[PDB]
Amino acid sequence: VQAEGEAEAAKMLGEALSKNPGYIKLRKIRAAQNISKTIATSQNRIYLTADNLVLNLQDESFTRGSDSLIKGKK
Amino acid sequence: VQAEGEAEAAKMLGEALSKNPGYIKLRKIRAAQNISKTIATSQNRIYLTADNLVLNLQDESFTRGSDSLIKGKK
Amino acid sequence: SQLITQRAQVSLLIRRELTERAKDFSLILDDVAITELSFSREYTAAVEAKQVAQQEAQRAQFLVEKAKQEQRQKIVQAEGEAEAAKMLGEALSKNPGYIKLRKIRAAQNISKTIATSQNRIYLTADNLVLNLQDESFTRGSDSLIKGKK
Amino acid sequence: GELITQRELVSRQVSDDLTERAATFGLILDDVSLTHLTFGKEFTEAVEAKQVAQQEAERARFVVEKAEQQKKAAIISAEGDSKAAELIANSLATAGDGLIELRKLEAAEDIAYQLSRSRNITYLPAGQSVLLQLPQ
Amino acid sequence: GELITQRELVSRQVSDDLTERAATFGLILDDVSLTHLTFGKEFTEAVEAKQVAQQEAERARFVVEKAEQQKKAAIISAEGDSKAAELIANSLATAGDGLIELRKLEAAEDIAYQLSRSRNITYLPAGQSVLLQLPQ
Repeated sequence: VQAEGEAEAAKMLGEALSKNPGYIKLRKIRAAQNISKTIATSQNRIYLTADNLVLNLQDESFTRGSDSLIKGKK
Repeated sequence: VQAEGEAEAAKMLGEALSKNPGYIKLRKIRAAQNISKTIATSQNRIYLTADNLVLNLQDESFTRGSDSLIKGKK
Repeated sequence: SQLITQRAQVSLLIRRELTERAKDFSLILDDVAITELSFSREYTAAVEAKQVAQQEAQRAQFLVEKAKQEQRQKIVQAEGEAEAAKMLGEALSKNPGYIKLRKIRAAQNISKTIATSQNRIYLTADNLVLNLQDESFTRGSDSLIKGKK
Repeated sequence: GELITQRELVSRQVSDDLTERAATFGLILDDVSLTHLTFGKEFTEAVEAKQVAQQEAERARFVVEKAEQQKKAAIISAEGDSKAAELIANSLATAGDGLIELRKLEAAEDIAYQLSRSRNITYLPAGQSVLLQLPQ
Repeated sequence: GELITQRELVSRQVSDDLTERAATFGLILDDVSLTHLTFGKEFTEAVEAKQVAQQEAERARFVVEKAEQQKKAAIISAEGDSKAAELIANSLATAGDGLIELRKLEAAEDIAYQLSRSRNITYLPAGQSVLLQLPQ
């Protein structure tokens, strides 16, 4: 009975989301929110990547990774 | 009721912006504004990229990344 | 709670039984009255909190309204950044005259204020001037040659 | 519970038993009853909680109505960030890559006018096989 | 609320009850009433807030009109930066790569005349497989 709980929850997460990464990304990202809200209680030494804090600002990497908005450069 | 709030807001952000990256870039960029306005309260060690602070000034990378204005070099 | 709510019943029953308890040994009790009453809190704590929150609901409903309307504050806030976008937008669709010029008045005022900063800047092919004769220099200069740009 | 949902019986039993008890020792207990009385904690306290939280029920019933009106704020800190999207999306869709572009570099200013308040920003190119090493 | 939207009833009830009460103890309460009176906080204070923020409504109604006229400044710190674009764009489009170019290096001066006030600038080439290492 413990883990029919984690299995029917899996039912209704499972039949639920098979279209496109709307909330799976949103939840990666509410992760980015609450995760590193609690990294406060942490002492994480984080080290990062291409376009996270913002600043490939004009390198073509920036703008091609921005033109996902151009439907075709995504 | 908490997160119908984040869902109908998603409605009216969603049907709203499916043309071209006008404000999505503008908001990347008002990000660049307020984000690093508040990086003041931060102590960020930022490290940067091809054409952010301005100065590929004549390298062909500069001018081809500038001739986006030439309709075809964008 | 039923003690607090019906403390009259409690004190009345106490006196009713105690007068007959005392009268057995020739003791006429004119008065028998409860002087104090206590609990831990929990029953009454939740019982109070229910009406606390019932009207906290009201406390924030009119705030819902206040906010419905403090959002046309923001409506008017950012038509400002949108019509400015109109007249920046229909304005510049030819060639990078001022967009470069403004990259470059950036290079001006940006690093004018990098004074108030402590930037450790690190730089690139032809910024401070000195590929002076390397063919990279001269091909990145012959943009002036109409065709080497 | 039965000790005091029927305490009259308990006290009377102890009292008459003790009276007949003292009688044998030449002692007339003209009256006796239970001075003090208690129990453990949670058979004691949980039938209490039974009606405690039948009212905790109303407490939460009504904290629900508080949250109903709290989360309007989460709606509404973003409502206008979204209408601005309404506007500028169909603006520079038909219009083109004008302020798609140029606010990037009204940014550059407002960006690092403030990055000055930061003190360790850095920079590199691309188009090469650019390859980073960084300081302490 | 009902205690004092109808306090006359509450005080009169307490008063006549206490008068008949003291009568049995040989005491003529010729008058009685509720000296002191209060409640909790927020059933108390939120029906208050109900009309508080019906006026907070006007407060925000009118802070809206303040922002209307604040954000002209955001328009107008950039208005002229833009007309200069109007001008020089069609200037050196027809004209060519003259001051497209030469202000780069009236820059070089005004750039590092001021970079002097900075104290850790550095420099490298390209055209090679240039590869950076930097100091502390």
